[PDB]
Amino acid sequence: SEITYSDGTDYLYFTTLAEAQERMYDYLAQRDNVSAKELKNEATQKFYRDLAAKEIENGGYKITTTIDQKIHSAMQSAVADYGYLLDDGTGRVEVGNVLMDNQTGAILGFVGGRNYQENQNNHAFDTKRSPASTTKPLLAYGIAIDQGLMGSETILSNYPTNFANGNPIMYANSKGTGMMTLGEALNYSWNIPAYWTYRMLRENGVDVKGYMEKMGYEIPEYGIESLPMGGGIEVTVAQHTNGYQTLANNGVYHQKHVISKIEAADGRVVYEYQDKPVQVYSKATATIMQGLLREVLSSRVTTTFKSNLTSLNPTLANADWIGKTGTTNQDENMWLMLSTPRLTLGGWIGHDDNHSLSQQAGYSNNSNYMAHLVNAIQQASPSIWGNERFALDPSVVKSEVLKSTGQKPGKVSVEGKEVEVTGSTVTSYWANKSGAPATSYRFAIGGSDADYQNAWSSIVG
Ligand SMILES: [Cl-]
Ligand SMILES: [Cl-]
Repeated sequence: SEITYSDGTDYLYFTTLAEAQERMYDYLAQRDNVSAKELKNEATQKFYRDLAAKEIENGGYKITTTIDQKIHSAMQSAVADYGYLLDDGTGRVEVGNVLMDNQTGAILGFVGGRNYQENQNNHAFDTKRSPASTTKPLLAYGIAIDQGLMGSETILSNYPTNFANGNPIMYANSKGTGMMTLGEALNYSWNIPAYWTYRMLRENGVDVKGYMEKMGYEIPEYGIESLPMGGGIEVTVAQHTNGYQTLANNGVYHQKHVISKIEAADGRVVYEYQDKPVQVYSKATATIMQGLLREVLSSRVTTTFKSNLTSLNPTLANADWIGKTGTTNQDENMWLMLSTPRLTLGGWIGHDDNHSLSQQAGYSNNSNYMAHLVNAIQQASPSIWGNERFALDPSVVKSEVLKSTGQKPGKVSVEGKEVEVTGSTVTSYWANKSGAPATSYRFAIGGSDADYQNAWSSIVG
């Protein structure tokens, strides 16, 4: 009886064992005609779990995993040789990563932690943590866009503002600034605009959990004001990677999996992964979203990745990389999600007890560690990342708008009066029918009464 890697023959052992055990259980139960309401009985369960365990250690099944040998060993050397770059002064830094194919959900290789021998917790598949700002594309902007409430150069308020509970909304030490583009909101990861976006989605009662649940996310309370910043959410790196699989495969989710097939010795098929593809964001949204995340990495505001990788390997650095970082407040978790059109790679770092990493752990160390990781992968499989490009889908609507309001040039009721509105203008990619609408008084997403006049008697004379 033998577990096989994609072609041929440590956390990997356990993790596979366990999925495979689970499946055998479903098959046994069902080959025995064990009834709907019998399998609820605990005792029957324990007999079947134990029976599946046994069928597998002594019955000669051929278990086929999606895992790629060369890749997954390279991801282990890479964490053995370069794991120490994660160590930032706050003790041993733990780490989890998952590589995934964007067309299939197949998981090709992962890193369960620094060293299975010193610490057995699986951080790729079992440690579960808030994702912080990397929630914002899935949950706030890609939805707003996909629902026609925004396009790529719409404006958003980052003026100081408060939670329901009175407290002010921070970004590090900043109480906030002024108005700003989606781009700038994404690249810096400002929290206020994100707050305002999710607030808008509630105001229109959008079916936000219809989106999240279609990628397999489990969030218990959708009404959290910090949700888009990651309050009220917790995920493993593997589930979360599958959320970035969705944005990268033009919005078609494919469910994450490790096992493709289990065959008895004589070919009977005990179990087969059966693709269940689901169109979560329109193609227009996912592609306008690709364009945005291309600049989160190029602009290097919240990660140094494009720099460390250009130096490690200039030609891979020119593949079409997109993604997003996250930092939970207090700095206990750092995330980097990366994608090329072919692959997604999720990475988390943190401490098993939850204390603090250093300020730069996400920004510099995980960024450079991931650059090594992404190198070791390509160096082991030179074509795997691909040389393809993310492209706006033909169905994106290109609209014609003002750098300054994000809406079409037009005239405004400037609180009793009138101005024809101008300055130079910029392309906006929209995922609706029709485009930007004509400018208006409340042009920006979110914003208080006070500030729409701070901003309008300014974005004038
Ligand atoms: Cl670049
Ligand atoms: Cl840099």
